Amino acid sequence: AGLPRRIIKETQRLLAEPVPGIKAEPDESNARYFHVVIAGPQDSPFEGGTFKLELFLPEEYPMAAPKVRFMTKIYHPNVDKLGRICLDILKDKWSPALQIRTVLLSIQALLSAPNPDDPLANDVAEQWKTNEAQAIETARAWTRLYAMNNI
Amino acid sequence: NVNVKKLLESLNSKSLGDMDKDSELAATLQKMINPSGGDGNASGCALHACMAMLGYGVREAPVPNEISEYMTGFFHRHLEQIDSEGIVSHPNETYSKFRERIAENILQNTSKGSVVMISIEQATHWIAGFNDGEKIMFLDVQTGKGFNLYDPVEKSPDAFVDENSSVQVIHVSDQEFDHYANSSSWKSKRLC
Repeated sequence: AGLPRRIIKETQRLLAEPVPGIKAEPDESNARYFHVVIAGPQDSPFEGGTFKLELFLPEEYPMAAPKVRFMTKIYHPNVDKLGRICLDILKDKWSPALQIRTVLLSIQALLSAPNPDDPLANDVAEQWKTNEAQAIETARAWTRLYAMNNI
Repeated sequence: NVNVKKLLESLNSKSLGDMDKDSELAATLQKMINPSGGDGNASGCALHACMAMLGYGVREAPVPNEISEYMTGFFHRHLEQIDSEGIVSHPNETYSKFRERIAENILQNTSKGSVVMISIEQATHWIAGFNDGEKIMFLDVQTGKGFNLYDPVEKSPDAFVDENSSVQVIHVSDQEFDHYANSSSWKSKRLC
C-alpha cells in the first residue's frame, strides 16, 4: 500500500499542528511538495527572519528520505548557496524509522546552534570558525535582506 | 544497575489505576531510556521498552542519528505488519475505550511476560505493549506517558479519538529481539 496512513498523518500534523516556530502550506499543483516557513530563533543571528523551505516527499518515502532545502538565502555554515542542508539524517543516516518532524526540528536546532563538526569545507563555515564575530554580523544582515519582507 | 522486576514491585505496591499505572512506569523508564525527552527516536524507545520488559536490561535508546544503525532493518523485517489497517477506532470512541479495545486484540494473541511493538498510524509514532497475564501495559518511554496517539500532552481517558485513527500491533519474534541483543548497536548503548 505504501503506508498511506502515515503520509496522511504526517502531512496532517505538519499542516495543522506543526512544531512551534514552523508552519507549512500544501503545494497547489503537486501534493508531494510543501512550502515550509521557519522563524529565525530568538537570540540567534537569524532572529526576526522568516525562512522559506521546500519539503518534497519522493515516491518511495519513507524508504527513501524526504528532500528539504532552503529557498531563502542564508549565511550559515551548514547550508550552501543552493540552499542544500548538511544534516546527517537527510542523507545516509535517514531511516524509514525516522519522521519528517525530526528533520524539521533538527534544521531548526541548526539555526540556533550551527554544527561545527561538518566535513564539507566551505567559505562560510571557515569564517564562522575563524571570524565568528564577523560571521554573525553578516548572518544578521543577510537575515534582514533575504528573510524579512520576503513573505 | 536497574532491575525491572523490582520496579514492578514498587509500582504494584501502589493501588493505582490501569492507565495511571502505565503512565508512571513509562515515566520511570523514560528518565533512563530517553533522558532528553526529545522526539524523533520513538521507534528506538519502543524497542528499548520491549527489551527492558523482556529482561534484557535497560539501555539508553538510540538518538535520531543512531536510528539507522538497527531500526532500518527492523522496519523492513516488519513492513508487512506496519503497512496494514490494524485496529481502527470507532466513531465517538473515547481514548479509554479504544485503549481497552486494543488491549483485547493483544491479550487474545500473546501470553504473559510477552511484549509487542505498537505502531501508531503506520509508524508515524511507536509505543510498546507488555502483557502481564491479565492486563496490558502500554508504554511510551520516549515522553514518559502511557497509551497515547502521538499526543503532545497525555489526554483524558474520556477524550474522543479522531475519526478512523489506526494502530498496528507488531508481533516481534524472539529471534528478532535476540538479534538486537547481539548487535553492536545495542551493545554501544549506555546501560541504565
